[PDB]
Amino acid sequence: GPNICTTRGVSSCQQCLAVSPMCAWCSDEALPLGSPRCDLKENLLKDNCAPESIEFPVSEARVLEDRPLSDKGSQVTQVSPQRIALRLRPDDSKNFSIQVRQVEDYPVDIYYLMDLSYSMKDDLWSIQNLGTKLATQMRKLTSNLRIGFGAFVDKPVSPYMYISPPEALENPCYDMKTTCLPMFGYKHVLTLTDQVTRFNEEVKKQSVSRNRDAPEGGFDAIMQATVCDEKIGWRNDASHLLVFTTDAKTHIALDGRLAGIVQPNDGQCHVGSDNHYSASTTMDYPSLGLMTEKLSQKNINLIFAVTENVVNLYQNYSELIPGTTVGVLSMDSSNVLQLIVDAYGKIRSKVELEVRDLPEELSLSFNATCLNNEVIPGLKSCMGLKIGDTVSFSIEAKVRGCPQEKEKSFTIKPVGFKDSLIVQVTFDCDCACQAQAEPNSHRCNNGNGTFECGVCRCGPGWLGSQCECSEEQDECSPREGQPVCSQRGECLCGQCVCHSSDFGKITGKYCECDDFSCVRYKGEMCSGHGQCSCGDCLCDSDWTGYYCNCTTRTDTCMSSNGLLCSGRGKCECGSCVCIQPGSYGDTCEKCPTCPDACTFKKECVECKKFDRGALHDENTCNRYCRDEIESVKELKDTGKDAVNCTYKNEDDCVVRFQYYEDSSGKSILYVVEEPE
Amino acid sequence: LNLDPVQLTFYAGPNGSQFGFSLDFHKDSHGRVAIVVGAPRTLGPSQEETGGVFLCPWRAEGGQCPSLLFDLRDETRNVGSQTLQTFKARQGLGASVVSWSDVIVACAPWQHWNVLEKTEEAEKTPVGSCFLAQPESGRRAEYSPCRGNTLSRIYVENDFSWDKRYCEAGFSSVVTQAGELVLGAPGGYYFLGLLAQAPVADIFSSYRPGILLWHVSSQSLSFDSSNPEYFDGYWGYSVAVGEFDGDLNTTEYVVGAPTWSWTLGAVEILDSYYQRLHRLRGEQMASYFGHSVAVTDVNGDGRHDLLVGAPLYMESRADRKLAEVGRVYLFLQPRGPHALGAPSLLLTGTQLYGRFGSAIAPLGDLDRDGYNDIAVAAPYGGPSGRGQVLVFLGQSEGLRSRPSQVLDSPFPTGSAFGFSLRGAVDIDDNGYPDLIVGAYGANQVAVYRAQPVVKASVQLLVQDSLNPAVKSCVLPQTKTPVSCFNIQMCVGATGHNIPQKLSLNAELQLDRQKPRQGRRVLLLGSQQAGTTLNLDLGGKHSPICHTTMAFLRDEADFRDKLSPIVLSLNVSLPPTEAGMAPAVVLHGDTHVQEQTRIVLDCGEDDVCVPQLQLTASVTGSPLLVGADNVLELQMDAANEGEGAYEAELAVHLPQGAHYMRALSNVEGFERLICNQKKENETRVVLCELGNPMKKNAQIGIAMLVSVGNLEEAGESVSFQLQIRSKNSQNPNSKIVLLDVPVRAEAQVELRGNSFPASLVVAASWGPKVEHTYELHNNGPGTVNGLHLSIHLPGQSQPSDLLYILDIQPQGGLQCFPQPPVNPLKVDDPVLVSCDSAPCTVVQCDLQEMARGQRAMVTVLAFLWLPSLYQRPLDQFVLQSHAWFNVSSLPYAVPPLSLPRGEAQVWTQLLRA
Ligand SMILES: *[C@@H]1O[C@H](CO)[C@@H](O[C@@H]2O[C@H](CO)[C@@H](O[C@@H]3O[C@H](CO)[C@@H](O)[C@H](O)[C@@H]3O)[C@H](O)[C@H]2NC(C)=O)[C@H](O)[C@H]1NC(C)=O
Ligand SMILES: *[C@@H]1O[C@H](CO)[C@@H](O[C@@H]2O[C@H](CO)[C@@H](O[C@@H]3O[C@H](CO)[C@@H](O)[C@H](O)[C@@H]3O)[C@H](O)[C@H]2NC(C)=O)[C@H](O)[C@H]1NC(C)=O
Ligand SMILES: *[C@@H]1O[C@H](CO)[C@@H](O[C@@H]2O[C@H](CO)[C@@H](O)[C@H](O)[C@H]2NC(C)=O)[C@H](O)[C@H]1NC(C)=O
Ligand SMILES: *[C@@H]1O[C@H](CO)[C@@H](O)[C@H](O)[C@H]1NC(C)=O
Ligand SMILES: *[C@@H]1O[C@H](CO)[C@@H](O)[C@H](O)[C@H]1NC(C)=O
Ligand SMILES: [Ca+2]
Ligand SMILES: [Ca+2]
Ligand SMILES: [Ca+2]
Ligand SMILES: [Ca+2]
Ligand SMILES: [Ca+2]
Ligand SMILES: [Ca+2]
Ligand SMILES: [Mg+2]
Repeated sequence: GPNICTTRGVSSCQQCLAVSPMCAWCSDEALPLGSPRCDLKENLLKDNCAPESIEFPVSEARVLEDRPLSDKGSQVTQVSPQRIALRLRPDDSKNFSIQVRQVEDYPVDIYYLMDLSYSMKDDLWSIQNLGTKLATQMRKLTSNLRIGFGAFVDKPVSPYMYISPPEALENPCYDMKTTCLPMFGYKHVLTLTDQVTRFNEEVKKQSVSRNRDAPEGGFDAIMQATVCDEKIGWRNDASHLLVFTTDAKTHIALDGRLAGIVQPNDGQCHVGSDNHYSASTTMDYPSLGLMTEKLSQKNINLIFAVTENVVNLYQNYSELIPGTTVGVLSMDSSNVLQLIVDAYGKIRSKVELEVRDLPEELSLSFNATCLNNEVIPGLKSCMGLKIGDTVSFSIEAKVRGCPQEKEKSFTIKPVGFKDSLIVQVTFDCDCACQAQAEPNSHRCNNGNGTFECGVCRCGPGWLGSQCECSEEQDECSPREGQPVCSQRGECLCGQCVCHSSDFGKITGKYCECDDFSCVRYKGEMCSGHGQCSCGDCLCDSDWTGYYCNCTTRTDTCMSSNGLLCSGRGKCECGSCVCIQPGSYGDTCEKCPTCPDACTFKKECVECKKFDRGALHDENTCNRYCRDEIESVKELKDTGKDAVNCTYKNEDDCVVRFQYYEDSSGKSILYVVEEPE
Repeated sequence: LNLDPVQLTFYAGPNGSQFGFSLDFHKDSHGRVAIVVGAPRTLGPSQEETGGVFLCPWRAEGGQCPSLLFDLRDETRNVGSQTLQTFKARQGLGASVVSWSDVIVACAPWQHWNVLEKTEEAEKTPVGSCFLAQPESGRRAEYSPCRGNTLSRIYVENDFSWDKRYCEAGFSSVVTQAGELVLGAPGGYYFLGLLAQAPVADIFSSYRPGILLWHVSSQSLSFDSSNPEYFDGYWGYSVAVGEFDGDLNTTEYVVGAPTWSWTLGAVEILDSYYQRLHRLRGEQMASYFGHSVAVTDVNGDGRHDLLVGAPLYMESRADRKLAEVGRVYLFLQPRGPHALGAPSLLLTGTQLYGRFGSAIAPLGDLDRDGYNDIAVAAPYGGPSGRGQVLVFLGQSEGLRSRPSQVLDSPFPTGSAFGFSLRGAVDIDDNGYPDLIVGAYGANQVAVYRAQPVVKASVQLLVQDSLNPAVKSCVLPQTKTPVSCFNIQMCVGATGHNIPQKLSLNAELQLDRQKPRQGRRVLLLGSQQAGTTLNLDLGGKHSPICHTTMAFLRDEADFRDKLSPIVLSLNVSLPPTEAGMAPAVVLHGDTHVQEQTRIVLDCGEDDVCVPQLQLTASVTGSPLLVGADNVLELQMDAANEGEGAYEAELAVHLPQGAHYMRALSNVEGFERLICNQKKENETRVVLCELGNPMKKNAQIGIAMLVSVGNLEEAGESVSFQLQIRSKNSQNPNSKIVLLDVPVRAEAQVELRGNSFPASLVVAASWGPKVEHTYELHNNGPGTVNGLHLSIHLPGQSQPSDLLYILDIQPQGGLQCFPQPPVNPLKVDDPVLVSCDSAPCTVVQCDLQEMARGQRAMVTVLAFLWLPSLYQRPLDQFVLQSHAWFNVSSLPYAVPPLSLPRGEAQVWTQLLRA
């Protein structure tokens, strides 16, 4: 029976195992010439092939380390399996389950940056007691906490500060009656310490400086806090938090030209033995990509803390820098505590997986499956997690060809967490009859050819096990009307030798299927995200759709309610399309004609309790019914902050409940227990 | 394109220094041309880095530079009580070196001046300066336009404003060709920005050596502003001159503002009196939109086209979400005072942290093609990370997104190669505007020399078909029966200033796509695959055509007689000369492929005259403009005559059309239907059959037409179909023209409902009731003069069951009720209709509505307790209807239907 194994691979065992996983090769030299060598295993068995000549290569996702994920972070592994001896074959993919899981009691590193310009004085006088009030809270969320302190103003150089009289070179603060400290760019103060009181001791002795222009030099301080791993005191098995407070704009790169400071920031850290950013007056400000990659590599989490006067700027920033959270800081600065706790709750909630050192020929399609069984296709991150929760993923890697490097590796890692998966990738591209080749076999035209895997390699224009024929006649095409060898070969002795091609090689039993002739999307072969299959685009692992236009993007599809395109709408190519008429918004969340929470979201009383109705044979019964089911019994709160509602059931009974919104949305039910 | 990177000569200058950082082509004492290269931090008089300005001449040896001498020797005086001194230490003289016809205007943007208020002080604030030294000596006179004294507190104004100490004059300047001088000062009015202007003819006059305070009567500075957008905008970071917004004599300004609107940044266009004309907003936050502003005519229309740099631009990719690759915007100038909207195109570098867009220097017609070309430098680009310079070439649409040429940094890591560029002036009278690139980290300046360019033109001429029966030649030295046929080649190269000794190696290959034992055609004499011919193109632009004598091999030599014969042509310059530096740089088309076949399948009459027959039809005649149109045009191609070679259909599609796929008399496909008419020539890019068409063969092709967003298609579009073949006599069939009309009827759907529909009774003003009516032209076609008529039972009287409180129409729709609603705020069912009872018709009119727009109108009302309690055992049904219509469509004759519709609203009452 002709199949893909038959009409395509008629050259070698290697191609037979490269086409499809099912394809099997027989190396028995006594097999009659004409029968398909690469075919179904049962077919080869039916042709009494030698069992040692039967080739049955199978890929595997073999786990080397499967250590249990710990209960407490007191090594503690969050990612299982720890290390994968992945083994892949050409143009094949393989799947495997990874259970990322945020262990409670993970150590926390906090480095409290701080601005020190002239407008920062009151906030300093308020933050003098910060740090014991941060530990007092964080003792609930982790067992090991270490805090650090910093400072920054701007580049110590004209025109950015006041320098006259020549006695104001030391004191830019003379024109006003009070005096304040000189120029300085960044000065590390305290290294991350277990004794939290050290931060309180260190901040008291600091004092405000003065500059001229409103923006300040914070980016230099952040980069230096990041890069001096040894100086700061970073842990490796902990959570790194970087708190960055200010109350005005912040200078960016190339702003330093106004002083003649033109050397771009090298990314190294120049904090000498005096803890002062030495190259402050000779090195430019830091870009935004250097910032991001240095925060990534050191597993650093950034928490901005602007004053409303600027949030819209910073939140317009913490969005071009993943892993970042912005906040409102009061002018007195008495809210940075609760801001930092909320930011810690937020950073741990989101659970995203990043892939590093992934070779170009490999593509990974994720397929989340967060809490419940939401096998949410095309998703690689989950929200709404709680500390102690476990998640699972279905990640599948597809290789494009058999790469020259036998052993390659890449890492899949949770955001800002130590433990991560190391992938040992092996490209198996070796047969068994290859090792027992017989070069210069006398049967190959008196001994001028090499015999291997049941074929004598005759010279050009000659074919067969003995090169019996050169010129001549058999049927070289599947159909009479079809051209001989698909206009691509010669009917040489009943076999179609494909013509030479500059671009590559022509394959197939009759030179029928090519390899470089597929369609495009945007000037790119199958959108640059697919692979060429005899006239049709086939996508890679993480490319969905027929045209391979779009990957597992969801960021714009994510809705603040907690699902893709809110309820109505498919997330096609990272964008949400409204399906319900009259509904609009970022994810079609706003709908004036749509039923309210009291009308449509009653299936908690129908699907969760007294299971009946629709959505019973599908995984959507508790998909929408996942709110807090409070067991209230007709409380005397029939409408004070929301709209109270009551409906009539089939048996003429009333059920009273009320939940509209408390703080930007609350999935809390107030359904009564016993209906009346 | 040329920018020879093998001899980048080096004007090496004082070791330390930053020799570089700024430069400009300037004249000599008697005509001629030299090079003025800035060099901060050089030649300290008392060993403090003052930063002299060098005057490097032109020489290929790349020596050191003579100096333009200034009075770098301090100046000091006092009028009556102000001991003012202009401190001269730690400034970057040469940071801008802009010149004029006989005047060097080299500036020292961080120069000082200390406005003490006698005992009190207001600081040595960098007032900048511009040391206007005249070459040929003469008055070496200096004028810092911000040198107006102050007693500090008087003109702090108590606003901190109306005072302009920190100008940093010289941070940018372009001597206007009229004879003025602008001195962009990013520190004007507390860093908000400045722009000081002054004539150059009179400025030399108004100098008193030794004087510290004096203001020229002809100064004109930008006015302080209080808009919190501008606050610390660094306005005037970089300036330019250009006839942008139609102010010819009051020639505009292109004042940059790379950090405006809270780091968004902007590039503003202003007149001579500092009045804005447009404003270009930055696309990405913190991307530094406007670091380097270049004004040039890329599209070759006569209108100056703005180019804006965003050096810290970060891009999002599948494999990398945040990658600093830089971005350069382009804004083409539309006719009239039309506003500059979205960026016309975006250029983008590939190297990480390359700071792409950090310096844009209009190179002029670098390849002399009629379109201006620019240079965008990457200080930290290149695979190694030492720096790159990427050159882009302009065209009618704008700039091609891929760099035509790229230069790698020859100086080591840290050299900041490419920080500053210049163009527009040939440095050696070679006919091409060279480029002079600074590397301030390496204290050197490497100049790249544009070499004369040739335009490659490739053309391979072969006979239309091959007839085995015609054997009029013989194979030399043998007797092979050859179907000989002549093949001609033609390649020309034009250009300006081409060297008088220029030659090319014309190589032609026969039987290309086929191997040694699969060749069908060879050279008669040498019996070889091909040969190379010599051409002398030195000083001659017309092409050279040579014809080769090609033959057909024997029938028994090879078996394949049906596979097509494919030929490929290549043209390349002779091998590089000693010392590298190729005399020219080759660009344009380089590879061309042509194919022919043997006369076959024309019958038995030897007269192969095809008769291709095509039938066409139109589906989906009403074309909604920019809709989800699914059009499957079906045509059948038949050859009632004889064999047609490479006969394929060429169809001209509009700009908005896209190909989704398709089968056809395929049985060979369903996803592939190609299309010819692709950009220039390529009038064959479509699929083949001509391969060839068998006699009486009948293949019908079905392909999908997806009408995309095309609002500029016009009143109609025309589709042209004709089968194109390689034949000479009757090459194509009869022309099939399909004028598929675009007569656009937009579908507008009227909807309406009551909120709540039902009304239950629980156990003084009642709850409010909302009636929702939504208007949305889901039909993508545009409608003008849309009319909405609201018909309601009664006249909104209090005697009715419902009392209308107010009508709140949003979405830009205006309604006119009669009689007007809300005369008072207050707080067997009978069919009462609009026609029977007196009616209050509310008419809403829309002059113009865009595609996909939506409208929303909210109706406010309240319940009546006395009326509700009446008839407790009676059921009340409330009915309201809405009607709408479209008066006409903006088309001559769309005789299908005037869009209209209606809505129904139902309200019921229940008993508890
Ligand atoms: C952070 O970014 C957001 C988004 O860019 C900024 O707000 C939005 O900015 C756009 C661009 O101007 C505004 O569009 C404008 O709308 C007005 C009419 O509303 C129109 O006249 C303008 O021509 C333009 O089309 C958009 O309205 C605006 N939206 C908001 C929420 O303000 C935001 O300001 C940025 N934060 C800051 C202050 O840097
Ligand atoms: C992403 O994950 C989903 C879930 O694994 C994949 O969709 C699924 O496709 C598989 C078959 O490939 C289905 O497996 C079968 O499920 C039934 C029970 O429904 C079971 O009885 C069978 O033994 C088998 O396991 C799976 O149900 C189906 N799940 C759904 C509804 O999503 C999806 O293909 C994955 N995306 C890719 C292509 O990686
Ligand atoms: C997960 O991996 C297994 C094993 O590789 C895949 O098994 C395939 O199963 C289908 C259906 O029987 C076969 O047609 C394929 O030939 C099998 N492939 C291989 C390589 O064994 C399974 O499809 C994979 N699923 C995903 C989505 O990766
Ligand atoms: C210039 O200064 C550098 C750095 O101090 C030094 O290495 C070099 O030798 C000096 N001059 C040269 C080019 O010899
Ligand atoms: C030009 O390129 C083609 C391949 O595209 C090559 O075959 C040819 O040899 C090259 N130039 C010549 C004429 O040698
Ligand atoms: Ca403050
Ligand atoms: Ca500052
Ligand atoms: Ca003019
Ligand atoms: Ca133009
Ligand atoms: Ca050009
Ligand atoms: Ca030149
Ligand atoms: Mg400040």
